[PDB]
Amino acid sequence: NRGTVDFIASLENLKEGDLGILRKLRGARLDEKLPGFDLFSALWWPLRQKNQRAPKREVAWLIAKLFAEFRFEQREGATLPILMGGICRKLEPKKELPRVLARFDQLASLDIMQMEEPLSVIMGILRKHQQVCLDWVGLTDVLSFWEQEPVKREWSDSFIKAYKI
Amino acid sequence: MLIEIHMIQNHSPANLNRDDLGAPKTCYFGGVLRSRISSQCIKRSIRTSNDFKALLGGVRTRRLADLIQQEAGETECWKKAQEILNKCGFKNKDDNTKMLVFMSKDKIKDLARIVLDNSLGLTEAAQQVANVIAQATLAPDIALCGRMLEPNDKDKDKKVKWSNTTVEAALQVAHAISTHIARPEIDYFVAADDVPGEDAGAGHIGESMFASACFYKYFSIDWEQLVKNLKGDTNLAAHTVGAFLLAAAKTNPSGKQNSFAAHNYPDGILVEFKNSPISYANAFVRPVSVVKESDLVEQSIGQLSNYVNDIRLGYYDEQSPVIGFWFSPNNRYPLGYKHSKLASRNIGNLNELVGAVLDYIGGFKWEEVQKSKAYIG
Amino acid sequence: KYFSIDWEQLVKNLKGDTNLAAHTVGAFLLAAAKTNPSGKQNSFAAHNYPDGILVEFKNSPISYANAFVRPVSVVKESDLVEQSIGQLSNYVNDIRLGYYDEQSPVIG
Amino acid sequence: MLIEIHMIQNHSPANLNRDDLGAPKTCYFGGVLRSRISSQCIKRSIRTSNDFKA
Amino acid sequence: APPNTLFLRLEGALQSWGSNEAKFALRRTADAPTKSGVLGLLCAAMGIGRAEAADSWLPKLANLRMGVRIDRPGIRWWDFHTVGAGQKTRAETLLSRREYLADASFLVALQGEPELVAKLSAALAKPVWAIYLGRKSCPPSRPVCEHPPGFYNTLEEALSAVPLQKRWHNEPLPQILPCVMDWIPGYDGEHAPDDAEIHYDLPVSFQPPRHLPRFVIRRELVVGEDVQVSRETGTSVWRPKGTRADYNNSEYKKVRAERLVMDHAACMVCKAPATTVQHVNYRRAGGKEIPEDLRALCRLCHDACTMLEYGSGMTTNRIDPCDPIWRERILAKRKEIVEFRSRGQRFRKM
RNA sequence: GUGAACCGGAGAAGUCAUUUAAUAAGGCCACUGUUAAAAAGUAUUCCCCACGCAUGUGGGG
Ligand SMILES: [Zn+2]
Repeated sequence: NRGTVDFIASLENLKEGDLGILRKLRGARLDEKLPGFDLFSALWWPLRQKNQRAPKREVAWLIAKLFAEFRFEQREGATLPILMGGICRKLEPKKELPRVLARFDQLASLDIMQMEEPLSVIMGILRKHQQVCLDWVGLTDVLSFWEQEPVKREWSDSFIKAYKI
Repeated sequence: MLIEIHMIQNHSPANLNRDDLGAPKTCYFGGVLRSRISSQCIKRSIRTSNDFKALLGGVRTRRLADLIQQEAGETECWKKAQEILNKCGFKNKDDNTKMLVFMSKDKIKDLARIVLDNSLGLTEAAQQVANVIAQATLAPDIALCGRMLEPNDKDKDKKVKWSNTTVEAALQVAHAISTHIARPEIDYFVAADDVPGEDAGAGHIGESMFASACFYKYFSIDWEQLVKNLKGDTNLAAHTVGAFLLAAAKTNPSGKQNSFAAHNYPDGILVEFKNSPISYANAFVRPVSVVKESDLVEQSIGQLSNYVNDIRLGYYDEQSPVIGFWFSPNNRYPLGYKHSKLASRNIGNLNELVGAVLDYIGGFKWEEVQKSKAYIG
Repeated sequence: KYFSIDWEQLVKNLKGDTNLAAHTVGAFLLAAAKTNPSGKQNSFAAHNYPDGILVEFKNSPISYANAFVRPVSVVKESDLVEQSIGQLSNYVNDIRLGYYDEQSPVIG
Repeated sequence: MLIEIHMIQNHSPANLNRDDLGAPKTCYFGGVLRSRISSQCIKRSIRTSNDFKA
Repeated sequence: APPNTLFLRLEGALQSWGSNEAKFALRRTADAPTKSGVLGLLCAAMGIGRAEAADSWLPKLANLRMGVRIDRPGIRWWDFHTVGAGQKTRAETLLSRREYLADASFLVALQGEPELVAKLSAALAKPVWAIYLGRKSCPPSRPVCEHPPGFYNTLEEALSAVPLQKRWHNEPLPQILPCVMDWIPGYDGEHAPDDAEIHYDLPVSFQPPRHLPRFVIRRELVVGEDVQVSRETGTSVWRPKGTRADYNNSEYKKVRAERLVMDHAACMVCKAPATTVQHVNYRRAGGKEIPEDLRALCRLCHDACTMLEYGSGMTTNRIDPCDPIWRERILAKRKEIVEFRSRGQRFRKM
């Protein structure tokens, strides 16, 4: 896609003031506070009116908030299941590993509205283990096409491939 | 004539039914994962409650000899009671335990008076207790759930004659399914030592599992089968129907309730009289999803009303219509979105709903059918 | 579910009572739509109704079982029933594009 | 003349046909397993019915 | 040229061609259609009963050479079939098991006299009686009269002029297609060969059913050299349309201006110079919309409308500003925007 | 009318009981938004229609 790449580049073009504006609004909707709505509209609407396959409003809002609180540099080949597999194959397999596995597996039963907080938990686990990179574009596409079966199959397959190295 | 009850309920975070692994019971419906309460849980939790106390005329146990022994006040005949029961046909499964027998609490006196009699033999004693067991099918709970008792025969010496021990059921309870997708969660607990001085440290994180859901519940009672099951008692059948409706409205399965305490109430009860049974579970093949402003219960009731209207307009026949009443607590949740009303009545009190149901069924009154009292104990 | 009825065989079975044959066809059309198997319905109570019935008249027999050679996968803005009906519609469209005309139009 | 009837019917969690073991009856089509209600079960329900007796 | 051979396609979800080893309760398919099986299908096509077929119609029909090509060789599935005696008189229940071939396809070629083949093909286009595959609980999934006849040659040549149909994109295929053919006389190899098996599928009579042995030979075929792989037609996987609206193609850019002239440059609810257009019904987008689907609005009112439908879960029927039920919420959102907006932020972002 | 036709694997069942994730932490040190303007002493006001045509009067968007 190209709307996603432009959206991510625009998000990384922000400075500390607008990042703080987005950071103050975690856990909130889009139609609540005017400064957040204005910032997100001015960042997203030209891309939507240009590219027909730009990310939807809810997905783009969720990625904007996650980037605000969990600022990671954009890199290719650093998807969420790969990093979760790399982290998960370092703990004992009796107590901690089933807990982290259950936390990762909760995401399959949630829709796109109720997914900011588990993703925040996963990214907090990533940040606790000295991670400084993430693939925002691939995560945005996966969240955009989520209720399908092949996307979840590829998600779990990438997790298994990272876990069984 | 069939009386059907469709209920919408929403429950607090709890665990009302678990499998062997402890996780809450789930199922698959519409290609997505729901949450399930098994039908044998609903039936047991309804029939064992403070609202069904007067009609608990049945018992289900393997220790019938213990019932015979406790029915008397002497040293009794406990060993030869078990020998007689072995002669009956309730053989030990792999030389262990017994077979489940459903029987009325009334006819145990005949068992006590027959087994203790010394003017007979073991074979005649076994035949007599078999005969009196086969004629213990007069109880409100046995008239709904139904019975099927069949010995394995491995111990049938062609000396004990058996009879029609099967009772056709009158009540068909469906498995309760959630109206939305299922979101199970894990509660993490640590048991704390009361002594302040531990001098030790080790992780002992436990694992408990729970979930919260909006359940759709479906029941069905065959009126003509209940008359035949109760041999022709209209008053007892009406009392059982009313008490079952009142119990099902205000009871919950007593699962992990001392730690979760999720005694919630239904937000909608639709009672319909029909000629052929119909289930509205197809309303929720599309799962209910929350929006910017919505109750989960309001959206579920709206979907139910949409599908009910579609079925009524689609499967319509003037030879046998359907008339139904819709009950909500003080009309909190109307059937729909204040549009396309279908229900012939809008009750706002549960007692009035049960009274109207009994009035349509036989013209009885709820204060009138309470005189038909079964075994209480 | 698929059903077929032979009109000539039924008429020969009734030896000419065409009104009785039509009444039996109507009775079966009602019954096969509002009857369910009795297996374990006292514990599960799956008294559901058809979500769409298609009656067709043609010379050769056929069954639209090849429509669901790909298992139906559910998406966000659909349910299982609508997708099954959509696959049936696509197969009917393809059949009427391929097998039609020859002085024999089909009726749905 | 050959009248053909096609139906699509979604069912609640149930067990309408059984093997000698107790599982629901299945079949194979398209590379997966599919739940199946047998032909002779459906014909027995349509026959001997109160609708077909009235 | 007069036709010589006739083609039959036998394919269904379930099918079963019984064999002689089915004697008491267990009924087994062999592997493939038999001669006696297909010559009951042809007999039921021309409406010949069980009687009157043995003396006249069967001897002429049995004088044929037929061969079966197998694709999707089928997976045998067993069925626990109970017959209730009673419901002599007893409450007993008889048990049996029946075998079916699941997901199978067979191509049968029958070669013989020209006018007999023409009569058979004319009968198959509109059969007199119901046509099934072995047992009456197994209807075909593809038409039996699907391939045209012709003046072909011996059965190996007749089993090569039919393409191998596929169903979806990643449909796995076999490299080898086994085929089963009737043995052929000719007085050079007058004795039966070593690799010939014996099948009991030569029909003589049907009501007191009578079958005779028939020598059967087996051969093979390879895809790409004898049969060319075809392709499926139509669309299998069904998806909702769900056209995401586009604001860059020419058709929408002209429809929007047409709507902006239909309403005389005035916002609908607040009656200010309109600068944008908001959709109501979304099931026409992508460049096919009509001017009646669109409503003119200004910046403040369209921002309020966008706020009012962010997470409301509206798929096709969005907010209609001309509706007098949405007036209060739009006015309240407009008041909030007027009270709390900052022009400096928007001017700085662009 | 096809080892085929005719054909229910059916009746039945609470997984219930017990449990704090607890004890602790400053996000700290530095930064002009600067340089500019008559809503008015003009020389064509962006379009249509009544009249006789001395840098002409009336009427309507
Ligand atoms: Zn406006």
